[PDB]
Amino acid sequence: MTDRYSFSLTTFSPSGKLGQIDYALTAVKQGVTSLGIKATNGVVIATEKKSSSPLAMSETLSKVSLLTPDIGAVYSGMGPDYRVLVDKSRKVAHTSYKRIYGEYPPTKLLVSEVAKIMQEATQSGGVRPFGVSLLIAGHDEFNGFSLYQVDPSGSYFPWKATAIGKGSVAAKTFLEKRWNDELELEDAIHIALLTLKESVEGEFNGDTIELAIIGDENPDLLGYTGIPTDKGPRFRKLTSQEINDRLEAL
Amino acid sequence: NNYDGDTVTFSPTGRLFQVEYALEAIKQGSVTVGLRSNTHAVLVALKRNADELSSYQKKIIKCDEHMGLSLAGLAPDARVLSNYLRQQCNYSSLVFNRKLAVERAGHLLCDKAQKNTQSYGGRPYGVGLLIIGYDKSGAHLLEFQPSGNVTELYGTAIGARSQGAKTYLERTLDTFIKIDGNPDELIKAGVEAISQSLRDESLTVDNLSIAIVGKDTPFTIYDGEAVAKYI
Amino acid sequence: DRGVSTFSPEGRLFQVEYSLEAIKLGSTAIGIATKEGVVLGVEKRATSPLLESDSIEKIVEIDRHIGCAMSGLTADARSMIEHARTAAVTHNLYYDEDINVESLTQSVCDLALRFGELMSRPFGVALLIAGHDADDGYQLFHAEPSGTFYRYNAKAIGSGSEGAQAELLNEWHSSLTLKEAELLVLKILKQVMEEKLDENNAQLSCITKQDGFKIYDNEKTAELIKELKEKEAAE
Amino acid sequence: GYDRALSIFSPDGHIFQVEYALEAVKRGTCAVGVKGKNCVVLGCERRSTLKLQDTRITPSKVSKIDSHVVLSFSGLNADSRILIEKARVEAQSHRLTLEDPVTVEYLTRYVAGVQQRYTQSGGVRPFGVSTLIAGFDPRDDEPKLYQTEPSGIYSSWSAQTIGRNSKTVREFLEKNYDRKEPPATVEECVKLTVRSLLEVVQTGAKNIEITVVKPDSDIVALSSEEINQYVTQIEQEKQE
Amino acid sequence: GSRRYDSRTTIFSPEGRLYQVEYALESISHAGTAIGIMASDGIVLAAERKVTSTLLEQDTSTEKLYKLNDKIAVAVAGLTADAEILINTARIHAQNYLKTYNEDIPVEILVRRLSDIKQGYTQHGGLRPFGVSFIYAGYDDRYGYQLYTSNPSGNYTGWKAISVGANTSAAQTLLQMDYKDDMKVDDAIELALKTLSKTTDSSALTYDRLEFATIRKGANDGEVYQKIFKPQEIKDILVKTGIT
Amino acid sequence: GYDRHITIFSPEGRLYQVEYAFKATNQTNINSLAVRGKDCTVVISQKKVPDKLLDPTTVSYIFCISRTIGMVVNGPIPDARNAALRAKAEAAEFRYKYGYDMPCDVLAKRMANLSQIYTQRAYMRPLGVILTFVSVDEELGPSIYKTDPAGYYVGYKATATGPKQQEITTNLENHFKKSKIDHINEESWEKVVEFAITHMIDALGTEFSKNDLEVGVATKDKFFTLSAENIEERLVAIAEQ
Amino acid sequence: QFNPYGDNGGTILGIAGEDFAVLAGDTRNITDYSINSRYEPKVFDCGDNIVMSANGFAADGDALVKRFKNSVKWYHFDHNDKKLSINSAARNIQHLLYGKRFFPYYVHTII
Amino acid sequence: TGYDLSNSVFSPDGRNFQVEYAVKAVENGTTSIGIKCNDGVVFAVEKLITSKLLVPQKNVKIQVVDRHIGCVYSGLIPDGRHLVNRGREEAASFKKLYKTPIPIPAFADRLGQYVQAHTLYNSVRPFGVSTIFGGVDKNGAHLYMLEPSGSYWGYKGAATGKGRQSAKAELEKLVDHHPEGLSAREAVKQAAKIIYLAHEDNKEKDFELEISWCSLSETNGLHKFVKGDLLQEAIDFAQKEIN
Amino acid sequence: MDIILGIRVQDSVILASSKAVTRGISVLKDSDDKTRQLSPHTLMSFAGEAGDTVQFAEYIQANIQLYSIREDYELSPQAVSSFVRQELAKSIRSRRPYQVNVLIGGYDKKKNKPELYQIDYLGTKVELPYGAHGYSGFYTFSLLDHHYRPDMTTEEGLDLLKLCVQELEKRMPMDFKGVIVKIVDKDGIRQVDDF
Repeated sequence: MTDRYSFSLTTFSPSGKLGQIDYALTAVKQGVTSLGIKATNGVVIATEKKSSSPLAMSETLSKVSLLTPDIGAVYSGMGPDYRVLVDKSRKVAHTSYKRIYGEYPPTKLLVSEVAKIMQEATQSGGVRPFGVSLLIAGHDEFNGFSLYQVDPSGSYFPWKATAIGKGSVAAKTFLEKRWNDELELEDAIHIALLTLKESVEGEFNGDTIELAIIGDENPDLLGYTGIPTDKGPRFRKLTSQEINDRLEAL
Repeated sequence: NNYDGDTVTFSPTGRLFQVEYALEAIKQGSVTVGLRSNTHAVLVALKRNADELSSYQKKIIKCDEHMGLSLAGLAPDARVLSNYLRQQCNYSSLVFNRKLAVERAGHLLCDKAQKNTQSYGGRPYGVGLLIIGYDKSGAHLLEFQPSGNVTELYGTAIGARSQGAKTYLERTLDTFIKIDGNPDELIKAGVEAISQSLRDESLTVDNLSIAIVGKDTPFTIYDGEAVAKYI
Repeated sequence: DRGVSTFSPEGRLFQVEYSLEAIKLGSTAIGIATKEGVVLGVEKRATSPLLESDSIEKIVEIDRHIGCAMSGLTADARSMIEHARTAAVTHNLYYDEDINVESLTQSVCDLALRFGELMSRPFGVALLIAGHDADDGYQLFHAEPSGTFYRYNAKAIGSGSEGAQAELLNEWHSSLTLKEAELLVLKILKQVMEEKLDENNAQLSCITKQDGFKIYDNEKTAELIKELKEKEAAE
Repeated sequence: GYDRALSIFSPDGHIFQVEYALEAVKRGTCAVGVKGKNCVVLGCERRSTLKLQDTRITPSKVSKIDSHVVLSFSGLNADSRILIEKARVEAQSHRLTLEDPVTVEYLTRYVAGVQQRYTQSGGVRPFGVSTLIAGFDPRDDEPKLYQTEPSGIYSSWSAQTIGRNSKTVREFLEKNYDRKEPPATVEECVKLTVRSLLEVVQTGAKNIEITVVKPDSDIVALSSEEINQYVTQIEQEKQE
Repeated sequence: GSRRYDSRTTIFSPEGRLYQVEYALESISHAGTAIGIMASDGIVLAAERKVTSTLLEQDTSTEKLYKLNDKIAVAVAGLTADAEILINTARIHAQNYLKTYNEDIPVEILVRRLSDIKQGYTQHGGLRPFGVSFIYAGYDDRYGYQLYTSNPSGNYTGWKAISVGANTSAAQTLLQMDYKDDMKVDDAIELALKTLSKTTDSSALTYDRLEFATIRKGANDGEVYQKIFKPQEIKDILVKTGIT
Repeated sequence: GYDRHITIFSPEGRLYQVEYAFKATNQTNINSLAVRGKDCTVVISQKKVPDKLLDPTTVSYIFCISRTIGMVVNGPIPDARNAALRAKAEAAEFRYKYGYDMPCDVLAKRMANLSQIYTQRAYMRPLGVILTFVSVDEELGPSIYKTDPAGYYVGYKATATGPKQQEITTNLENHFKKSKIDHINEESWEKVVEFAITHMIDALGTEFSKNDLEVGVATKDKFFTLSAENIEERLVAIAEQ
Repeated sequence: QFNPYGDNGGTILGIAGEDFAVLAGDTRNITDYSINSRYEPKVFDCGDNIVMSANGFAADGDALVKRFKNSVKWYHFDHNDKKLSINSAARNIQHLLYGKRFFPYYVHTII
Repeated sequence: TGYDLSNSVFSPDGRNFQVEYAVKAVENGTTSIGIKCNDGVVFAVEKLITSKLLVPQKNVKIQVVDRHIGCVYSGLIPDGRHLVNRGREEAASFKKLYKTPIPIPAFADRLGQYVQAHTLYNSVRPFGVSTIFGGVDKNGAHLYMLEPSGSYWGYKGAATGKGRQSAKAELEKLVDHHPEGLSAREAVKQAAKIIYLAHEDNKEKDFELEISWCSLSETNGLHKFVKGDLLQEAIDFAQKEIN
Repeated sequence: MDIILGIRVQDSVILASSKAVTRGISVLKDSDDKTRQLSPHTLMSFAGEAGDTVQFAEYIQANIQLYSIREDYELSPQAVSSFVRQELAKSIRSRRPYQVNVLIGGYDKKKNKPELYQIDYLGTKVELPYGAHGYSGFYTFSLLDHHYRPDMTTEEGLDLLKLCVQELEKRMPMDFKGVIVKIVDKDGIRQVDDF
């Protein structure tokens, strides 16, 4: 009984590739497209909510997740791997940061922490790598708005804009054409919706698209009043209704 | 063939080859015979030397004043199992002031041997044992195989060519079962039985080992000039 | 591969049988038991003329009444010796007496099958344990990595052993003197040795009740070597 | 923890992982030790495929274990650090409990034991290293030189070499070392050591290290010029 | 049992090589080249980024050059994620030393420990080694300016100038050819860039595909300053040596 | 080809042991179905007792996890019971620790996470089962949440599972396309059970006696299974329609 | 507070002749001012011609004797039925007693 | 393939072949049965007499758990003992915490979960026994049968081992012919017959019969062995019906 | 134990340490050297709980000697004093704490300065021109406050020390059997053998 697999399941092949990381990336390749774009006063992350059946309620399946009040995540690859990573990412933001400094981690550091968890699954005994790539968008007082990509290897890179999964190659080309360093948040949302329509085959509407922003503080979403310095979460999930509003003016 | 890498693997017909290979080491071991009446139980063991310059490997181990065994196969494994038995006999005495039932001794060995057949990394015991004892329900003889199977008998033998002794005892049954209150006659029948398994060698004085336990007899071993009487 | 503790289909432990192959590659060691003492002798077998031969230590004291010769992977024996010494000294601490040779040997042999997936493999060395106690007198034991030990009147182990043992079969009788046994070990070593026997490439020792266990100086052995050459040219 | 028996017997009675560790020693740069009447000298080959090396800070091939004992080696460098660290810790532990520094034989026996331990422990491979350990026992003027190897066996040597082409230089020392007369001076001893390395090295440029150990913790490294003089001198007498 | 699926990461080949170390080195040889050059008055670290995209955020980035303490930095070639594990270890090690002795850690001691950790992964525990080679650039008051490299075997060596990652053979020959001992920092800066320019697998060398750092005492008197170059500064130093 | 024996990636990024666990899901050759009323959640599953020597009352693939949560399993019984016992323990601990009853969707997520772990950790095999959790949640209302060996889970308007799952699914899809709503617009749970069995029959094209079925109902503050006699009463109502 | 010790009274006496030895003790067993038993023997034959008494706190005395008899048993098992000499018995008992140095057997032992 | 070499591995069909291979070891063993009756359960087993040297009546195969449960099994005997030792631990701890003796359905699952646990990892082997067991609790009588996969159900009657089909057919007759219920003393007799009828498939060797029972009226709800005159009575009834 | 003093002068550090070892009503020894050489230019004197003092001293000594070998370098007095402080600070929250007070006198060869560190059993470290542990300080601190100058020669330091030992021999209740004196300067450590 117990884990007698104390040895690595990811190892260097003679050519120097790490097979299981490569294959995990291949699983990310098959995953449904998701993307992120960084505006001057915000970040937008978006993805398709491709359903398992029309009997399934796809509202109950959240592909875009709040990690901290100013950080959100989206992914491409294996959903259940993503789900446990979000759980761990939320906890680690508390255990190794908030419980120490009394404030939430800045984007780059929480990303660093997630990357560490993913790296360890690439070397520790008796596990496979995580089969996802994450896009993490956030804001913090001293670094402003940022957007990171985290891969199965544990590598992460900051992006102005990018996509991952199925139709990433086309989407990245599309984003290069439309991105500039003067985009206002609403412009980026509109570019995101345009990019995503290329990769979406079937229905394209507020119920088939999941989309969130890191933007202004939302005092209406705080839950209480009377502490001036607490102004509310910068993360906001756009409603099914809010997405459709922007689809008429597409 | 493909399924004999370790004890944790069943063959497609439901066999455990590592256990069967353990059973095979017993078969290569030197013959030892067990038999009992209603008053005594006797072990006779044919010992095996390495050459003309060496001692004859002892085959009989005392476990308590009222119990002991003989061995065929890997001697170190018999040492481990006999040691475990000594501890269980001892525990029973110290805690309960009660001599260990030969039947419970058998159950305890079965369960100890079984554990080595169901887990990764271990190996089965490579030894067979014949346990004799006199307890609160009389004289007893047990046969232990490292598969975990333990059987109560009037008489038996294990080891190389034990089959000869086993048929003789099967024929002699109704005679020896009733050698009650005569030590030397039960030993004689054991010596006669072990002879059915000899080839190109006869019982010498540093070749033969006998143990007796019974009603008014502590488990005791005879060796050397003390067995000359019986050759 | 396959488990380190696996049985072969003939009912033998693979790893144990393979260690026996390594012991066959070992330098020769011979012991002879007599009523005046037990003699232990070994082929030192230096791999080059530059290596200083007195540093080769294949005969070893365990207690004053117990000594030991080895053959095979000799580095594996260090911890066996260490256990043996601790067992003997500990026994004396608990019981205010000398520890029996057989009990010592049993204690060492308990180590041997403690391997698998405890240590990673069996020992690749065999030992001739020789000593004296008041109960059973002068004794010689051969302790294998199988955990089995045999008492012997005489015994050879190592590469020259099968030849040496047939030689020992003829020569050993129950009334050998100590001097006879010393010469006999020397004679049989010279036969099976590759290089030519002398006081530098072989070593002698004995254990007597009176003086305990002693390794012989190169001077003392050199004289027994001369003495042996003289006895054998003389018939 | 990780358990696997990596060092195991093969059907011919060989432990391949121990033997493959010797292969790594074989690939390592040459090392040699020669003991005089009154000194021991440790010489080591330095491969010259590496130029732009900074030799102030690059790990030296001979290491002090205590002030009176030094260790050199051939094989995996990273492996050797582990043995050197342990030996140094043991050296201080010995002084602390025995109130006397280690004998060279004792320190050798310790390092050998560590190596051996790694040949029958689960989850570890043997050390790809053989060592030469040399110095003088406390309050003793007789020199000591020992050799350990991955199997754990150790022994004393009048002179000895390990590493690549060590068979060629053992050949040389076997013909050039008289047991009846050890190199009577430091000068003589260092010469025989450099000579033997020149059978195998190259130009003895930044290619030969020498360390000279004398009694009472008297240890010093020779610099390029000091060695160069031996190189230059040996070659002139040679043209004969 | 599980034995069946064990690669045995920590065993010797019959030639006496560590398979996994060898293959990790093969992996590292496809990594962006990193160069360290040591001068009399400072040290240069320069490294090439793995083939950057145009939408990558270049200024708030860190892939190759990392700060261990105020006196020591490293250039990375291999798996970044692996490297960050080892970097934080090294950072903690530096702080333990400072706490214990109230002195900044000597460069070698930090390098040795980090190398010892790598070594452990090759001898025990059955795990894959870290696919990383470091160039360490640092200063202490015993040896002054020092360069070191360590690789997955846990072997480390000291250098006047050295390259790791891709095309080290070509890179080393070019450094060996133009390096001189009396050389100043600003000449080393030029040598570093001119070498990468010749050994890159890219069409040309540009600011956006580079990380760059210097360690000088060119702050104010007997005290050391680390400079991790901003993207504009790299563009300037690239023009200043007329490579663009 | 040892990448097919344990849960590590194949060269095309697939996990074969997870896929083979899905095939074990159909090993029992049973179909199940769940639907939501206004006040309730009904789950029905086929009941097949092949041997005459079995005690029919002990043959069940529906479990009462908590007072409020019910679970139906598609897959072999040993794995099903393993999953049942764990969920019971998880739901009881949750109540102890957090002072309120474990919600259906949360229990589903927890069991989904446990399943994911077996897809990533090598020494653990996936359970060859699909778990359909049902309740009337105090916050969400009538609820169906389903877990599989991949660690995937989602909420449903209605669902089906088993060899003939696709027939049942499209049958239910077609009804809701028509009905225009998320649920069975029915007052009593008795009629929702009747709907459930009716559409099971149309979809499968077979008739049921009272011992061919197994029915579980979740209402506000309790989950209960129906007896053969309760089912017989329900079948009779369907006949007379 | 629970006191793990008690005093069961009694007294014992050992004398050595030239070719014999005696070990004697009364058979009374007491706590405080009460008699528990007028005949509760506390001098024992331990085999191998050794007799033993552990007088003081009876429960510790019984534990010790029990352990020593058991030592004699295993000495035979481990050392080919060798007889346990009186000097060897003595040393073995020292280790039994000192093994509980920091929670002693409250007994005067004689053999 | 190679799917059948490691326990807990799914084949591409969705099977764990090592458990199926364990079943073969069960099918290879002697026959054993259980009959559920009015207020109790009866267990019986065939004991091949290999030789005249086996002391009769003295190699007991049926085992009691707690005071109210009997277990019998076919296949690898030591595996069965191991399983009962665990059963005993489980019943002891249930009684310790809850005071009441362990209910039979509750007890069935303790064994069920434990056996199922031995199909979760490659580091253990599946149990090489099918186990028939049961007893009487506060809700009446229960008979259970449990396979190497950990699968178990409640039974009217049950059988396993070499003679399972023979016994099953004989058991199915009884279930049809006595819908109102079989009595304790009745079932003891029937069990004897079925073991004799099912001994045809093991008929090289002759055997020893062994029976036990728990009945609320006949044994007070406790597991007792059938010996003496009552055993001989059932032996005889069986001797009748084979001839 | 009891009396240990230190004075840093212009070019050296001088440590005076009492010679008595007393247990009960018996002076067991009158020639005890309460000091260990940690490195060629660093000396540590010690006083406190019996057994603990030496065990600690020798343990520190072994650690510094190990460092010396590993790095082939002598640690600065500051660094050694910090290592020693950390060990004592660990000890105070141990199951059984070392009860040892030390003075560390060293010559820093990089700075060419003598340095004196006073550290108590709690791990309280201070660099000082002169130091004392125990009741010693109650007499010597005031005397030194008055007669001490920073530019004193080694010879002046020794005369200032005589004055301290004389005051302690006058007013201390116990007989501490005189002191062993050692000087730590650029050439290492040496012992004055007549004081």
